[PDB]
Amino acid sequence: ATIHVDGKEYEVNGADNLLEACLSLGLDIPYFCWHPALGSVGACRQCAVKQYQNAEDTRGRLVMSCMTPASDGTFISIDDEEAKQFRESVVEWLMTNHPHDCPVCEEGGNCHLQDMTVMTGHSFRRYRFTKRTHRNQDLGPFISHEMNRCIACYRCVRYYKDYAGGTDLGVYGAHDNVYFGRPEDGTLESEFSGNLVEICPTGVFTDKTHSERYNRKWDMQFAPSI
Amino acid sequence: DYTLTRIDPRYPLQKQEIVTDPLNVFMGKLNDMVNWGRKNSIWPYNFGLSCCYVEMVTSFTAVHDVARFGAEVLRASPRQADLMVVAGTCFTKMAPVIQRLYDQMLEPKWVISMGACANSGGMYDIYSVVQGVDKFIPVDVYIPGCPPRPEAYMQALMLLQESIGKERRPLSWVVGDQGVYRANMQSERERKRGERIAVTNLRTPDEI
Amino acid sequence: EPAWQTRDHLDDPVIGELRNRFGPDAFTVQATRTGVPVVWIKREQLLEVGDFLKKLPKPYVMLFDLHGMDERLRTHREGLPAADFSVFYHLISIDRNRDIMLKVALAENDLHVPTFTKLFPNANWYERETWDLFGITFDGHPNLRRIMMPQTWKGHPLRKDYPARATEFSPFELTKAKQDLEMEALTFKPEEWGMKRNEDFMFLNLGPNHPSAHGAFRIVLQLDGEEIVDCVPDIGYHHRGAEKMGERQSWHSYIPYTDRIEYLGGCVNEMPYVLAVEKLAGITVPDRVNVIRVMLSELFRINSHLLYISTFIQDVGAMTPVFFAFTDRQKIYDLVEAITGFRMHPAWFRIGGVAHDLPRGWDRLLREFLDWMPKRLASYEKAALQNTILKGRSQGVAAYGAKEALEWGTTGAGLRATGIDFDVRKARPYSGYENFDFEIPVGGGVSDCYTRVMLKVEELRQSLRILEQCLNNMPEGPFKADHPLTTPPPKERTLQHIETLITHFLQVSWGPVMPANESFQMIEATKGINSYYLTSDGSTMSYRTRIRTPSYAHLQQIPAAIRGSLVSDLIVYLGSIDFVMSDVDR
Amino acid sequence: MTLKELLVGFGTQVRSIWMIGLHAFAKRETRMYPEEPVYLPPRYRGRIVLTRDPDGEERCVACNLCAVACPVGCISLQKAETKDGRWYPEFFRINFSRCIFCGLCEEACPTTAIQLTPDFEMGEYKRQDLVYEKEDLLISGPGKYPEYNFYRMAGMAIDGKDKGEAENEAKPIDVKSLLP
Ligand SMILES: CCCCCCCCCCCCCCCCCC(=O)OC[C@H](COP(=O)(O)OCCN)OC(=O)CCCCCCCCCCCCCCCCC
Ligand code: SF4
Ligand code: SF4
Ligand code: SF4
Ligand code: SF4
Ligand code: SF4
Ligand code: FES
Repeated sequence: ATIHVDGKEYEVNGADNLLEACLSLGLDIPYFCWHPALGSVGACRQCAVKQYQNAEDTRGRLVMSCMTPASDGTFISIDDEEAKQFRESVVEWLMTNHPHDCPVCEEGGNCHLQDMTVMTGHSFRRYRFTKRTHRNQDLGPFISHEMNRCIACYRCVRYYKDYAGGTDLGVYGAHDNVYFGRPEDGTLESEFSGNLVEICPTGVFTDKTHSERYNRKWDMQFAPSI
Repeated sequence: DYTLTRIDPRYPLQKQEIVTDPLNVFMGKLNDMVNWGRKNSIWPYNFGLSCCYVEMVTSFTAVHDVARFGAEVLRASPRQADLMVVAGTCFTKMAPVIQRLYDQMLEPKWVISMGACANSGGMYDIYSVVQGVDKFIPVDVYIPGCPPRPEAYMQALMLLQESIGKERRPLSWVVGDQGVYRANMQSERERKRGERIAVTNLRTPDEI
Repeated sequence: EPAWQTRDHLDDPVIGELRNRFGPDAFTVQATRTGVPVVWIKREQLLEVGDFLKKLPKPYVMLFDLHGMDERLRTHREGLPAADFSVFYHLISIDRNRDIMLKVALAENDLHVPTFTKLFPNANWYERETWDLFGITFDGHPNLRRIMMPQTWKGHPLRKDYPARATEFSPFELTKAKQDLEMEALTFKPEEWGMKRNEDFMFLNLGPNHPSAHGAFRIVLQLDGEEIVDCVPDIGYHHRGAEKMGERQSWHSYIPYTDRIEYLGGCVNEMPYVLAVEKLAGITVPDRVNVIRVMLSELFRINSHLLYISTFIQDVGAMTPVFFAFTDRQKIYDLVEAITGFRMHPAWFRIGGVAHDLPRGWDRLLREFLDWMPKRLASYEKAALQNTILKGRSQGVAAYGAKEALEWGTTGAGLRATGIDFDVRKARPYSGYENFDFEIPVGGGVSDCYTRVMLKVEELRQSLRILEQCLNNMPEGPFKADHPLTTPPPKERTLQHIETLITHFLQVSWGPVMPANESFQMIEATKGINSYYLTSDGSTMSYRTRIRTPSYAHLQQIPAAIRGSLVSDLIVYLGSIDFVMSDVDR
Repeated sequence: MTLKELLVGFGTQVRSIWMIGLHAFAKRETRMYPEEPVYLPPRYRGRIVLTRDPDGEERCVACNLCAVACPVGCISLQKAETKDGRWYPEFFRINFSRCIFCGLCEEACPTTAIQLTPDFEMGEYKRQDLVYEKEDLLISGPGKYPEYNFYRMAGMAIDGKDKGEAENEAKPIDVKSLLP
């Protein structure tokens, strides 16, 4: 399959979607709700690009790269002004209800939402109204819960229910009061519930065992081990 | 509350041991007179290394007037100098030169590290910098700063004077004990912790 | 089109001339944000291209810079020839007011280039440094020895596989054998330095301990009686590894290291680095930022010139103007402490602006300094600078013309005392210097010590005029740009907005992400032309930081100008250059 | 040499002597440290302290931004948590023999806890005594920022501040609420 990103030709796999194909080529498209192991759902509306019908097209249309197949002879633009403005607007909408929590958050410096806020170029706040809040739940000894930081990307429920097969985590509520967690306070029963600390792009699910003696990612001495 | 040092030529070539203060009342008065004369006339070696030397010669100028302490003669020869101010970075090419100049100085001699470079290497944790001048020569006073302001150099001069004024050295090289006794004085951090912790309000940085 | 845009500069007439002379396939034109035409020339055509540029109708007469780059770790090398290492040559034509950057690609095994010294004599020290730090051999060099590190040093420090920090190495142990071995290495031998020695040529040692404010360094002198028949400066005693730290610190955290490049310059040293990083980031700073940075640059320029004039007068033999000039420096320091919070290394410029706004009451202190300075300057002239003993010590001592200044890369007052009107603030204006009315003083054609000192007095007066214009016209507006890459963001929005807090959090911890590009900024420093050449590989750290300083050129010009003079003439020439050893070694 | 040159030089030497004499008849420019205290501007970059909130608690949330923004790397700290859930430094040490007093840590602090105060008198006899622990840095007041509190801005719930009690925050709405 042949795609044209910003006037440059690329050879990709036609069975892949545009987001994973463009990330495999080294291009940067912001995304929240898509995971390679979980598939595409088109929820966060962050991976928007501008697709053109043919080569001699100027208008185009905003499509979602996770929901669009990378078929042969595709014409898309990432650095288009309208696509960049829409991605910055999506980051801004996610940032309207976000708590001022980065210094006291275990995801700080390891946060996908921080990286995508910086990548979209959104650094000026003009929202002046209140932010929604959520109470937290006790999820056991391993996972720490902080629902104020959620961006409603549905990664946790998709992984935990579709992939891991767990039963006790779900999404509850409505329009902007979506809650992600257990129906009641208790320990998460899945044997693979600890992957929520890497699945969640925010600091809603955090490593409590690490949060006891917490240090940032840049301060860690890492090794490859078994 | 004293340390005993004797030298006999890795650097530094000295061994120190914690010893009780030995201190006739005439010998004591002679010792205080010698210490007073040594501390009220301290001739620094005019040694230029880096920007900290620019601050040191700023301290020597008219708006600061380090001459008031009797520390202005500023000898160009290490034989005539009492104090070595390492005012700058200890570069690896300059470190044997510093060691040679310190060896060419004569007793009694004192060392002031001026700046973060001379203290520990400072911001220059790099291949061509010795991480502090205390790696190879013994230091009496340390000044944090990059650079210290000239009055910080004067404050270290006062600290050195107070350290000299209660140290014991032989009056003559034929009579007495020839080891050098230095006072184990209270650290300035623990002394100023009482007046530093109690600070509550400071002027806001939006004004002059 | 903004001034930071990526340009290939194919409209430059030098590109068309090179196309007509060497052919279209002979070289590759690279589009950069440096503002200069970058041409990748093949190695065997390098001397031909140098001769062609030297014999143009408006020739490229000055080798501005010559250094190397390790391209092994560089991932974003799109549109570039294949290379493990590279050597770049920055050449300036003053008549065209243009400049060109030639680049020679080298493989890892064949690290040899033909030498450039037959065209430009400053290539001697530039190629010695390139060999010292990168291991690139230059065939035909008169003496290719190390110039920064000692001769008994293993490895080349600026290679990417060389560990940067001292804590990586063993801690410094000074034993008796080590002290003897390093004292043996610093001993001078006539044959190794290319002295080329009559039964009367004695040898003189000047340093390395130096009783002056401008660093510590050595000069070895060949003497016939009192006449200097030959001399070669020994430098590297003040090497701080600032470029390796440029590869080791992030974009924001490197600014204190940019401060200590020329430690009498301060914000003047901060200016080209932040300008080049803003070119990399695509940031156009507002006008208030430009006026603030011009004001602080001129304040530190007056500070440096005051120290230089005082040190020159002290080296002549009058010891009172150093006291009064340091009092004037204390007045400048009062204003600088009020604005930035520090005296000599403020580290106050930022990517996108300045660290804080101007404090309330800065105009008052600037008024006191502007009222204080000119009477003190006139007293300095009447007391010491018009003294006939000082004139006899200074006039006609170590004099050179326009050709010797051009061939050695001398800039600043030494170049402009030869009659060449070339200031960066008027030829290639930066940071809104085109909005200020000031004059560029020039000499008659001969660069004496006295002519350079009087020229620096004239630039002190012109900087006072620029400071008066800054005081009268300072715009009301932001002290930081509204770009997303302004590092750090404005503090109050960081303290109450989550997106601004995220931007600040990632910019001060991991660093700001400059996209992969090359940028260049040259400014008129307090001692000449200071330039930053910054190569970014798309990361939060600089891939390459090249700092060109004029003191390197002036210390290299010393043996050509002091030859056949006295030792006291050498002392006066050292006092009248306006150098520092941090600028030389860095 | 010329006789006119000799006379002009003699007159210039006399003029220099005269000017230095009138400079002797001038006012002393010396600031008499230490009897005259040294004036410092409020934003002077001297001794580093950790400050407290107006409520009296220490402002540092142990977020390690100052340690990573330090170009020397002379700040070391460890996060600890109280039972209510607030973050604080378990310890906090600054190697002042390494610190270049550049103010980058204060610029990077999102709680205005770490500050550089107008104090330069920091001389020491031993280099081990230049390592200032949290006992030597935490002062009794707010310092240069008298009213800023980070925990009034944060979304995390601590003692005396539950969910929705922060600035620009609404009360939490349960998913079981009857309102649409
Ligand atoms: C071994 C030594 C042999 C030589 C000396 C023999 C004994 C002295 C014989 C008389 C000397 C007269 C000298 C000439 C006086 C008039 C000209 C003059 O002053 O020239 C010097 C200088 C010229 O000006 P210029 O350098 O061009 O600066 C630009 C400003 N127009 O103008 C100036 O600098 C300004 C005016 C300065 C005037 C200075 C005083 C002149 C008279 C001195 C008399 C004796 C004083 C003795 C000391 C008294 C104080 C302690
Ligand atoms: S989840 Fe990310 S953006 Fe939200 S408070 Fe934590 S670090 Fe900040
Ligand atoms: S809790 Fe995390 S993974 Fe789940 S929807 Fe919210 S942001 Fe996504
Ligand atoms: S401590 Fe700072 S001011 Fe002093 S020599 Fe080092 S770099 Fe210069
Ligand atoms: S002032 Fe600079 S060197 Fe000192 S602790 Fe803060 S960031 Fe580090
Ligand atoms: S940046 Fe401020 S709040 Fe964060 S660890 Fe440092 S002093 Fe504490
Ligand atoms: S990643 Fe495509 S819409 Fe979320």
